[PDB]
Amino acid sequence: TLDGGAVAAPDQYGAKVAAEILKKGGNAVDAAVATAFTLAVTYPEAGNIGGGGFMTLYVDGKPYFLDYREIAPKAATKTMYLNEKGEVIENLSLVGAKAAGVPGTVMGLWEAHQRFGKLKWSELLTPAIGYAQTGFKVADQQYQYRQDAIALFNGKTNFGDYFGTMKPGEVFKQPELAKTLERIADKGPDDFYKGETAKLLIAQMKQDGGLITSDDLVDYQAKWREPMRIDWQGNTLYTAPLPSSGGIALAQLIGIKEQRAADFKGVELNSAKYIHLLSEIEKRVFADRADYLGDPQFSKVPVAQLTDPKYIAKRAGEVNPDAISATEKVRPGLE
Amino acid sequence: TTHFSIVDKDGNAVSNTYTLNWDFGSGVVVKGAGFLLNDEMDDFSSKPGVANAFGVVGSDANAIEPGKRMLSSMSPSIVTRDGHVSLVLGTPGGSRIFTSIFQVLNNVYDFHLPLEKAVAAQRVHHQLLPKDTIYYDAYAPLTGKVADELKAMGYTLEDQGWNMGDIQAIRVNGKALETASDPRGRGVGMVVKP
Repeated sequence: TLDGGAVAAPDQYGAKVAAEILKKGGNAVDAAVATAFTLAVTYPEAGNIGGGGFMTLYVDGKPYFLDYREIAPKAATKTMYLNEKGEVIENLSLVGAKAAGVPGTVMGLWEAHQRFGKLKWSELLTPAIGYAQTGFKVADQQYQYRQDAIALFNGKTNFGDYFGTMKPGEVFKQPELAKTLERIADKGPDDFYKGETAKLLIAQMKQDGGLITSDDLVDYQAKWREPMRIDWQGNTLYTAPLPSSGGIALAQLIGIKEQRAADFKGVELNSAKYIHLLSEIEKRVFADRADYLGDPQFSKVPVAQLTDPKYIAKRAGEVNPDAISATEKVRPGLE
Repeated sequence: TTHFSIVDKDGNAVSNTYTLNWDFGSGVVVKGAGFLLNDEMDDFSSKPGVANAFGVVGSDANAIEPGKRMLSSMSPSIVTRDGHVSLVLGTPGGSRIFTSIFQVLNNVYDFHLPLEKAVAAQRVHHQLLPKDTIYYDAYAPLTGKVADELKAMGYTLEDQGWNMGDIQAIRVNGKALETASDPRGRGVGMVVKP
């Protein structure tokens, strides 16, 4: 029991909605679900129902991790973005329907709520529906991202047909998204993966030559996983395991820094030596990241070996506190 | 990417990072439904040794396969102490995400900075490739003595052209809570009294 609840959200709307839920007696998961749908309206550059993500939780004294990352469509192939000369095709993995993985967000928010929520699902979507219908004020940075995206898409999508009228400090309404959110509130993820929204997504794919099919959407599942646990200085950090690279990275960053504590003593934050030391550690982290890490159901990722304390000490011993390590001599540590 | 952090009065916590990948994703809107589709496939390695949009490379572990989840850098995090939540944090930033969380953690636990200062402080990034290249943002660029000294060692310093994350964090000190929203973005925090 604390002096209250709290929210730190990337805009004022997610913050307000999260606080309204906590005040209405929702718990942190109830608030999180409402906030996630709200930002799918007010923060469409990143907040979404057509994307994916990860949720780390601490509920009644125990840690949890929910993986609702997108999956490659069943028709995806290793070489799908190479041209007839074996070259990567510029922006084919970035712009247009073939760049999309199967979205996971609606399933992820559902599973979190089903397991831990206290309030009714439909009630958690009403705030987002409200912002889709009566609108939200577009932000300066948001508008700038809109301008850059238009430039990158290069008139190759329907982006402008929906987000071309975003204007900063002016109200932006999204009637079709309002109706989609209402179907999700009434039907659950069934709408998105098996119902009207699924059908509209598949028709978009067929029009644009994308790969996502009905079978892809019906097969999508979010995955609960054991969170990455990192202990240091008496604190316990829970963070994302594979398919996030960040949990292994933080285990190595923190562990190596602790091994090199003597080199950090008396060193001021963001001094040249501080930044050099962090860079030396990041060299080894990114060497391992590129060589070993990926979806753990698709190869035998040596997670235990890459976070073993004796391995951490060996990699820390490579750190050069006085000069830059030769980049061509930095190897993945199990080579 | 964007991130949010929540703690409820019972001490339960959510740290949630989610994304379309790049801003507005693939730019494709599902007609009749109004939402954008991600361009998350670019997080696979398209070809061994070739960098994606964030400058990171891969091989077979992160090659494209049907039904496979593409390697992420998203790192929603919760720190505990004595079996109680003490810090909830996360951030966008692609391959900068876990190095930004690392720095904020050092700022809080090694330099003992107030949460607001820990989040506002300059952050920089290095990722082996491009070789010896340290990225900074225009919010807190590397300049002056420190920049000269790093360049003298042989580093290239580059403004990556977008801010170095957007930390949204909550700290719990006993029963009291405080929030921090990154000055690089438009975030808002609130403590919610029951």
